[PDB]
Amino acid sequence: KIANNLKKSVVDIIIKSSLQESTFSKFYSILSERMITFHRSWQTAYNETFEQNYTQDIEDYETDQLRILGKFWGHLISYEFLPMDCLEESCPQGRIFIKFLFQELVNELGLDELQLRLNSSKLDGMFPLEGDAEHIRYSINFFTAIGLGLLTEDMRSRL
Amino acid sequence: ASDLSWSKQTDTGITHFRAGMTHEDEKLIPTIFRYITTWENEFLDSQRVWAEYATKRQEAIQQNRRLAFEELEGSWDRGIPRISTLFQRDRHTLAYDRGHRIRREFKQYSLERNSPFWWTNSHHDGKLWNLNAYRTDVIQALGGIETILEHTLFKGTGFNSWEGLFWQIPNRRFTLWWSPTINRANVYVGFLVQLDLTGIFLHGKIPTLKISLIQIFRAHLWQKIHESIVFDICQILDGELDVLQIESVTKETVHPRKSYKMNSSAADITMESVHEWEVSKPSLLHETNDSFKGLITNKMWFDVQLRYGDYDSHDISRYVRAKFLDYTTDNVSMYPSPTGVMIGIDLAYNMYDAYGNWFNGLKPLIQNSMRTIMKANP
Amino acid sequence: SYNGIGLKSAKGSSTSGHVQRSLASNNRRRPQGSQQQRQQRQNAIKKASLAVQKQIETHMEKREIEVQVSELRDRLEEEETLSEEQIDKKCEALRAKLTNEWQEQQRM
Amino acid sequence: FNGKALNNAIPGGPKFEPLYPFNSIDRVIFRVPIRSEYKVAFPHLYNSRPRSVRIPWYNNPVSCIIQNDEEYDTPALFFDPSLEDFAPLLAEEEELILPNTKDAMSLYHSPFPFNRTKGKMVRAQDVALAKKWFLQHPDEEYPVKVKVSYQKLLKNYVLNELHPTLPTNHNKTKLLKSLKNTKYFQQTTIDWVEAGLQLCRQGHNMLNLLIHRKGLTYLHLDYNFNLKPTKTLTTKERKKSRLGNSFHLMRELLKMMKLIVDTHVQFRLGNVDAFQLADGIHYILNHIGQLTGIYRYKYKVMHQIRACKDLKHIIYYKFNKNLGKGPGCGFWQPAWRVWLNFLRGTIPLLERYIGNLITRQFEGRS
Amino acid sequence: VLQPLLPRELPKLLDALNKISKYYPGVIIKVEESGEHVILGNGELYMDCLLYDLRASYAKIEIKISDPLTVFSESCSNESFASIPVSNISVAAEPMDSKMIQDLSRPRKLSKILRTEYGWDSLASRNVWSFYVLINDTLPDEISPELLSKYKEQIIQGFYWAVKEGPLAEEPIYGVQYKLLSISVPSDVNIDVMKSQIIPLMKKACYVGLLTAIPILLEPIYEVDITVHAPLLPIVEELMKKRRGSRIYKTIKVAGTPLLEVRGQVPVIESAGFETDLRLSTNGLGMCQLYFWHKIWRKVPGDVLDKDAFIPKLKPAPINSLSRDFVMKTRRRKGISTGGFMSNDGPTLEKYISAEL
RNA sequence: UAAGUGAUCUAGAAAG
RNA sequence: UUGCCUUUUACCAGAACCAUCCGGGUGUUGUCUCCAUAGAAACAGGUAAAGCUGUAUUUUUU
Ligand SMILES: O=P(O)(O)O[C@H]1[C@H](OP(=O)(O)O)[C@@H](OP(=O)(O)O)[C@H](OP(=O)(O)O)[C@@H](OP(=O)(O)O)[C@H]1OP(=O)(O)O
Ligand SMILES: [Mg+2]
Repeated sequence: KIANNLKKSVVDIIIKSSLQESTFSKFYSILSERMITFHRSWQTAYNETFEQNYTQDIEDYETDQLRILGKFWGHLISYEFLPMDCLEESCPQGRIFIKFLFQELVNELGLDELQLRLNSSKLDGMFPLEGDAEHIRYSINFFTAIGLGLLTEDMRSRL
Repeated sequence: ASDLSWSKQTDTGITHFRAGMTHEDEKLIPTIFRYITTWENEFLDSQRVWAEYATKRQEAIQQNRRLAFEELEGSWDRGIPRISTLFQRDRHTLAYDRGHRIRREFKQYSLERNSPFWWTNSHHDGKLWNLNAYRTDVIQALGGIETILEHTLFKGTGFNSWEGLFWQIPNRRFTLWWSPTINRANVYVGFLVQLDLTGIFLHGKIPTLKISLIQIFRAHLWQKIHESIVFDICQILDGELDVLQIESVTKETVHPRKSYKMNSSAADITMESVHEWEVSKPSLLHETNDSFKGLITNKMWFDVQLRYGDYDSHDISRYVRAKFLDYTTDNVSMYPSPTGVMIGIDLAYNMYDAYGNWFNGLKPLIQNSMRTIMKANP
Repeated sequence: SYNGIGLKSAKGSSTSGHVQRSLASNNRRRPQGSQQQRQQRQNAIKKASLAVQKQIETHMEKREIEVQVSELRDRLEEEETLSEEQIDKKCEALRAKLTNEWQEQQRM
Repeated sequence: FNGKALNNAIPGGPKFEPLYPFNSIDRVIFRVPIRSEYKVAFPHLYNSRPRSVRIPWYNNPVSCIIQNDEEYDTPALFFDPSLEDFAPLLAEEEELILPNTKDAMSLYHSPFPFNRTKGKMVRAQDVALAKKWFLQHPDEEYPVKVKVSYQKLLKNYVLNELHPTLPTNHNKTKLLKSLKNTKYFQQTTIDWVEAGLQLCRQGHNMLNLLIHRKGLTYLHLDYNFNLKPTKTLTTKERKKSRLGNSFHLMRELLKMMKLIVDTHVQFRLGNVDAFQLADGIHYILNHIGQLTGIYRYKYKVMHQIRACKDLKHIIYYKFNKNLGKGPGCGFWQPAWRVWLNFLRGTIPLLERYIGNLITRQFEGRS
Repeated sequence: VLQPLLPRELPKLLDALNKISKYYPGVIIKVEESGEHVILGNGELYMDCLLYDLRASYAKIEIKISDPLTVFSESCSNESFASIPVSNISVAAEPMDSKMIQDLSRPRKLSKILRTEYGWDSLASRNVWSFYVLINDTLPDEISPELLSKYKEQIIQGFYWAVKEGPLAEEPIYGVQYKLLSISVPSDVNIDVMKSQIIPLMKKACYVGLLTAIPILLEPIYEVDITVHAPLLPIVEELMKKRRGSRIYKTIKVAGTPLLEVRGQVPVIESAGFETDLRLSTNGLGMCQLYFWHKIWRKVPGDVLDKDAFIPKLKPAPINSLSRDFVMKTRRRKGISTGGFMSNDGPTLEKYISAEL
């Protein structure tokens, strides 16, 4: 019966617990799904927690913990968020978290399917079309690190 | 526990949760299943870490170095087999142990104590789990170490701290440890009986516990304790006779029964005064504001009231007060004065307290006395 | 037991046999409404998409003529036409006038 | 009964041990989620494969409008419709309502106890002041334990209803009647306390006589019927002194009796107030388990104990609605009823048991 | 739907059923193709009573029982666009007028006049009718010239078969006209072999018409009667909301008492344990009733002939998915569909004109 | 057109 | 038949059978008690009080 006040806090706690473990668990993912489904407030909480993570908490984690977190988020992303993604400068560990997330997504959905999905969404930070002077190079470069297509296409479009 | 008649036909989403292993005062005991890495995770993880190892091995080759465990730390505890198996004290012996799984399987057919973990071997694969996490989490979850010991007879031993503990005979110890919890005041039907020579009200028989306690108070020990305390009190009074204007400190010799008899009480010490005393209204020891009414006494009495508490009756002050104005205001075992003092010692918790009337400037002496005795009565 | 869902009975089980409804049940109660956008997207993706007609038309046409015939029958049977010749004659007229008009239609 | 017979426990009421040990999902259409409540309502229809199932009632809507106070014959709770020298009958009866008919109407609508203005007596025992609380529904949001208690009570009630124990009629020579017939009994009007005390004395003398007769004088009966050995027992002696479930049960019943009689004595001996007495008696009845190990010897007494507990739970939370917590409730009736019925049950058992025992004491064993 | 628990005791049930029929007049007792017997009760309590009588005092046999299904009835929404014939007969159809429906549920010239009074229908359509149960109009062009159209008694019986066992799931036809448009009778033929052809062929034609008429399934609706204390009025409304398709039409306040004897309408599907549930919720202050004398059928929401259609297996199906679910499920019940996965659809050539072109 | 009402077993004595 | 268990009593709680017991009803006899304690009143009426009926102009009787 937790009130709207601490829902965010609860979610944070859950996340931290997830992090503590050796690896990402279906368990936590399912729990997240259930809570999300339940009430709009919890959806909001999960969102804001996500924001908190990529904003500030993200860069404190280790590659194992961070990876796990990414996986968890990917699982959630594949269904119960919109792919809203506030994402050149910030590549300490956040970018590798992103890598993990993308990997998770691809593994779950599929490559072409994923592309289609993202195409439907806005994707400003991930997939900029307006060139911004050798800035797409960066995103393009990063996505070449993992098995992704359409970067080449984007560059062609941009010249 | 989903709809049993439907569930037989198709898989349901789990709808209704039954209560499994329940309890009154439900402290959420964590399971074990949460603290074991579920297999799929273990296997994806394994694939990752082994891939990493492979890559680093190539790096080592290229660089022409020994790929030490300083570089592979973190992944040490992950994967199948566990990465630890690469650098244990004798791989170059275990290299020649082919057909190991099969041999472990067929221990089944050739032994009495068939091993429960036939399915793996630690030499070959390493610790495939680690339940220190489970231990720690569980203790955190039962209100911590701090709180568990309130259930136990830790308070009875009287250590400086529980942290200073570290450096049908074996289960007797176990029983004695949870004496207070197991012999509990609040209880369903258990009929009350007391062990012989003692005030150890067992709420329904337990054999082992009874055996323990009886051995604990062998040689009439309870009675001895009672008498000892009485003697001490007498000595104290003798010492501080002229300070509190006392004519005579006499011991009213009761039966040996009194020590542990609980339905009644004759007074242990009777206190003949020089002048009339003007004792305060009855109160506890630490109750500071003692009210001096116009009532006077030419004679007080001191009674001890040994008790052996439980996890439920572990306050003494209330009990001693009850005892005081039970035996006074009861027409069996009358004291020479209805005005007097009563001490009671919780032997199970080392929680002294006393209630009753107070001669002026007496209370501090009694408080100090109790403090001393508790610190070190023989 | 309760609604096909409690434990058979608390004896045996070695427990309370207390039976909560889950609160993921609300998620399983409304996953179509919650994840309507999953199917919605899919639906959207495929959301864009003579002889019989001719026969129908023919029926209507012949039917119309037959309505004319019926009307003739009405007029005759009601208002002074006790004979059969009147009926038959009327029918003939309908055929001639009707199929004339419809011949015109055909021509156009 | 229906709930029992189908294991379709109505959640407010009882849940039993089960009476026993096409229709595919592809076929049917789960439009109405078919509830258990229906499965007992129309048992033969909604619940397929019924066995030993009764048919319940079905009923008309009750508009018994009760009056608050200080008036008569008034539409209050409801709305009104759209639109040769002789007097009528019962003339010279100006007042339509008498001063009692306001109440008489109420009385008329009442249930079986007050409904009527004549009856046969029943034994205090035979009146069930408590049955009417738990038979009707639990009021509002009691603690889980009390709800459980309610359910338990209903389970008992249903069982009692279900196995009718038709009393056999031919045996119309009662025990007391039989005794009355002889010379060796006389009768007197004695105060109930006197009867009690005398019976404690009598019982004590009986049990001591029995024990001494057996030979084992080393078992000292305390006057409070709390038996214990005097000396440390030789193994032989110990073996001899393991008195059975008859003697111990007898002792326990006397212990029970000795308690309540003693409390009465205390009350009447100027010690305690009548409220204190009532509370005392109640305490005794609800804690027979905790005051006398009756359960030890005859464990089926747990049912009785459990029943008492349930009653306490029920009573207290109807006794402590606006009133806070504490020990000062009396009201010992229904528990007392329980104990009476337990004694009724056991009187045969103890006549047999102790019968055989004393026979063995006298005649050798077969 | 009854089945005896043991096939060893089947004859007894049959005998028992007969007895029940004799004793309970308001029970249509269709023996379905599978062996699974259908019993149509008036409502719930009556049905229960019937079952009790059967299971206790006549059969004395344990009996598997289906959850309370409802006799649906196939129909149309619009007139049939096509007129595809039948062979080794092209029957069009259209929705009967809603006044005329009611008129039907309770001398050619006279009848014609009556028809023109009901719905102002043409004298051509008035002459050629031979209705039952709905209406068999012999309204092609050649039929007045022809006496092949004559001896339509056999044809009418075939039509009766159609009405009995509809195209969708052997569910009876309701509220539907039947305009004939052609007949495929060759010149030389025996009346036995021709008539025999036309009977099933008539059924086929009817089904085709229904298919082309945008067929809709019709559930029935109980007229409701709920006397409740005024204070417990919104509870009833809430309950109705909880139920599907339930409408509340007038809350006539019963004078001189707190009872608001409110009429309503619960669909016969949604109605099950309605009385009981109401009683429970209302704390036994709501002696409710259900009944069906109006014969007020209505379209189950959602459209028949959909592939994906619905979501749930356990949960009650959505509003717009409902009709399809009812049809497929009922087909399964009646043993028409093949296994789990199947579909109700047209049995005609030309690839269904490439699915409406 | 978007939440949380509710089902809560035991229960101690003898002798071995 | 289950459960606790495991060895029995004692038990868990369901079943089917059966019994025991706490009580109950009437009816008839008899006793015990407390009150009692008359071997004859109507008819003719009167007095007062209780139970029914009564207060012609076409089918009953004007
Ligand atoms: O539920 P039980 O185990 O039978 O115990 C009850 C219960 O105490 P717990 O709730 O602590 O168990 C009652 O407490 P409430 O539920 O009513 O708060 C209390 O009743 P009172 O509050 O009226 O005292 C009563 O105590 P008592 O017997 O003194 O009435 C006590 O029974 P026990 O004392 O036998 O445990
Ligand atoms: Mg043996």
